[PDB]
Amino acid sequence: KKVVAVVKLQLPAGKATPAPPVGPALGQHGANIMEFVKAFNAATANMGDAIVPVEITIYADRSFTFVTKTPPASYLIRKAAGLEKGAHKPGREKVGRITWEQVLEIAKQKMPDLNTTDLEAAARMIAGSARSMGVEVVGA
Amino acid sequence: ARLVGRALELTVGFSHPVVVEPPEGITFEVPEPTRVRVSGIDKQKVGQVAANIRAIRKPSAYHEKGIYYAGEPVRLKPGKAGA
Amino acid sequence: TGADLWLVIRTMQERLGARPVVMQLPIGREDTFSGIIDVLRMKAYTYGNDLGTDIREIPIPEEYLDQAREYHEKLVEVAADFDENIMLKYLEGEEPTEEELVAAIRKGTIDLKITPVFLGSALKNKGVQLLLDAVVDYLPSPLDIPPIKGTTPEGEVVEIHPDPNGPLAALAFKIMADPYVGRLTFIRVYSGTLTSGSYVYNTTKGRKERVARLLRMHANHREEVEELKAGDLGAVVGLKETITGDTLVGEDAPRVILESIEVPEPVIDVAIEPKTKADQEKLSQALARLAEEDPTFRVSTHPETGQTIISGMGELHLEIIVDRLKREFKVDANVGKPQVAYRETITKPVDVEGKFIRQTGGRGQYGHVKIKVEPLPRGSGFEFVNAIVGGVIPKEYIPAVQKGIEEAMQSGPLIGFPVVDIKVTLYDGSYHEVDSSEMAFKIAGSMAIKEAVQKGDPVILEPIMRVEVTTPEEYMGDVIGDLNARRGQILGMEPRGNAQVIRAFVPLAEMFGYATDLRSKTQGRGSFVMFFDHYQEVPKQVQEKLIKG
Amino acid sequence: MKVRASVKRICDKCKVIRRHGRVYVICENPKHKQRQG
Amino acid sequence: LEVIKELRAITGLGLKEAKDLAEKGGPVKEGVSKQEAEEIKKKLEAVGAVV
RNA sequence: GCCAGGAGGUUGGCUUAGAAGCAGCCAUCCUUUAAAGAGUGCGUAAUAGCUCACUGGUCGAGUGGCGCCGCGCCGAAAAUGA
Repeated sequence: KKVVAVVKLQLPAGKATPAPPVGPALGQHGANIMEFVKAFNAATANMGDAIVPVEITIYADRSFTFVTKTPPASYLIRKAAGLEKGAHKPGREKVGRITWEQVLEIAKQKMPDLNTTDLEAAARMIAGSARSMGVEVVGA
Repeated sequence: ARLVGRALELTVGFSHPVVVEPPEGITFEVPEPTRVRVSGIDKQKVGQVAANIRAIRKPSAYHEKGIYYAGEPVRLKPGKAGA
Repeated sequence: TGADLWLVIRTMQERLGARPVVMQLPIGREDTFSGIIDVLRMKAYTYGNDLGTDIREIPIPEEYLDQAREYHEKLVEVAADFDENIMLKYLEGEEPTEEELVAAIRKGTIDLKITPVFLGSALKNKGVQLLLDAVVDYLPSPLDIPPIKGTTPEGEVVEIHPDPNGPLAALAFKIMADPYVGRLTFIRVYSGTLTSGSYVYNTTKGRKERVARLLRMHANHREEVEELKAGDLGAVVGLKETITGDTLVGEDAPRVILESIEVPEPVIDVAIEPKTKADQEKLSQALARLAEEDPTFRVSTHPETGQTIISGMGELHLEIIVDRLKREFKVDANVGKPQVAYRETITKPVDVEGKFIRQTGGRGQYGHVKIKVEPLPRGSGFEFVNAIVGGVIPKEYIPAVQKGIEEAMQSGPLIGFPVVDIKVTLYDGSYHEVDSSEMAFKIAGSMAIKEAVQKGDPVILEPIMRVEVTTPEEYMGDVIGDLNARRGQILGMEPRGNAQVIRAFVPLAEMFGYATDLRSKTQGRGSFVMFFDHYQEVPKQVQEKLIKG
Repeated sequence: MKVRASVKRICDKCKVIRRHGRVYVICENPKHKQRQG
Repeated sequence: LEVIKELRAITGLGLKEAKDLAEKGGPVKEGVSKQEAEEIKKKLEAVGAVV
């Protein structure tokens, strides 16, 4: 038999199968992983899909409990600039500009994530990371 | 293993039995087959015997099988490792 | 040494998931064995000496006496999952009897959900009659076994009703060759009654066969009787065409074909070429005298060059064959490895000349053509592009000009192999109202092509395969190892059952027989397939080594 | 690597605490055992 | 009933000690954790928790 | 040395079947911090993991690293007895 084992996963809303780390990380569970993709599919229906972090717990009698978090800003800077596949090399090529507001709204939306809980701080962490993916920023 | 009276006997990964027996200064002590103990009163003459029983049966063998100080196996391939 | 109980019970469900549930326990492990306790009747069984001329039922010497109880309970416990009489009659107060438990346990032992654990060392005449008893009292009678199937002569599967008093329908199986009687054809019947001196109609081969005599084989002699009834099992003597995997019926019976269609493929593809030509014929005789007894492997002479491909499900298999071969028939076979099919292909857009013409007065034939011969990706298709301007080359000379190309592409300028995916084209030629023959411009296209490839940098193509492997995770990892360490690159994976697939690109040259190599990084527990996709350039270094004489 | 005139300090566990008058290079995976011979 | 459907102690596993009834318990809320209280407490059953 | 703190965005972008400090090409961080890297090795099928780096806890007196010289030493096996 099996007892309480809280194990978390990292899964996008598009690959709904018992495939590692879906299965064996939550095999000692009877983890209803198809009721996790479904209860979370329409949950982040602010776009339809999005990639999202999760955490599903077993309680012996086939009990599954998943807690979730937001998508990334390695998609909220690329969706914040009009960069298609991305931007081939950081300190090299350029594709689609960002400004002092776009970066601000980005820094906003994802508040409890990033690292700090101070809007005038995580925003800096954003002010950097944009450069490491191949895009410029508009300063003033 | 089974220390009869004064003699330490064992038939490990070898055909015939083995007779390991007391030298001056130190003493054996078998708790059971799988974890033999030694009351050796001579830090120099004792470790000698330690690494000498361990040399009697060198462990490792890619995976496991053998005698260990507190020794930990160092991993390699079984029915593999043979291109 | 290493004897057990527990560990068997563990790995059973650590690899398959089938619950054992058990019927007896040892008296001492490795050689500490004297007799055997059981938990069925709860009687202290015991032999004495190994040969077992001195069995007994002496009292329980204590030690494990109590321990039998717990598992006994467990035994009884699982009896409460089937026969729900023993259920209350074990969870109330009374006792389960020595009889209805036989049917609870046989229930479990025909539903396939439980696994009465009897064991033992019959080296030393122990554990024998016990397992025999268990066998009679539990093993699935040919009664409750869900009936076999065999499509009517109309096109619809039909059930066999195993009454020895209905239509005579019969299956066969094992084909021996017995220097006394002969082609021993081991058969199991089904419905109706099998008589002697009668006749049978094998529905599969459509041939009507003659029962020369009846047979079963005992342990020490030939069991020659007269009749084998519906679903009784044995062997028929004297029956030619019949082999393994068949369906015979009564001479006038409803006449159907039993299913019994199976699929295990031959994995390893070996090559065999036994010296001269004096062998090839005897080899025909060999693979002849095989298949009827060995319908399990496949023989396909390399559909391009020589080498009869001998493909089988295992290196051993293939080797007991390669051995009986060299002994029974004599075939001094020198087994080699399969060739490959390579394909010439240029690199740069090269456009050369192919002229002809011979003037010694009269018919000497005219034929000047210059063509585009551009290339295509290593999977496209053979082409040509009518780039004729004013009809300079009279269109009617275009036909054979394209085959002269096509047949000067049969054998390239290098090794001599089918040039593929080289979108040719054409453009500018010439003519003469008379001299220009059909074969002349045939040669125009031909030679033009030849120069085009000789100059255009032809590199060598090679088959790229799809290996798709079944494996339990660990092996899976080290097999990602093996695969990528086999030249080309793999692809992916998925969890299929207790396994993980392996999608894989693999050039056949470095791939030659992977089954035995598979079972070395999977250590047996792996399976796979191999298939095809396209051809590709060798990473250069093989076109300087393969300049072989 | 065994017996070759370069007894440097290869895999950073390998040591040269000179013994016997002919430096060995002592490591873990003993495909890394250079010697002075 | 609640031993072959939920409590993965199949049946004999969860009721080997059933001589003195070694099974009494169950959680319950509303809409979220209650639907198995109109089953645990109402389905020919009597493990009356709180709700 | 000993007990421990040894982060987050991130899965850097590229590329790749995937590449997470770990195959590498351009790299060329900022915030939480007394400290924690676009990273040192181990591990992997790529992760996970292991681990170092830096910082404190103990301890109590010295300590690494770089240029130089003299003797050494290895490199250094041939043939009737030294």
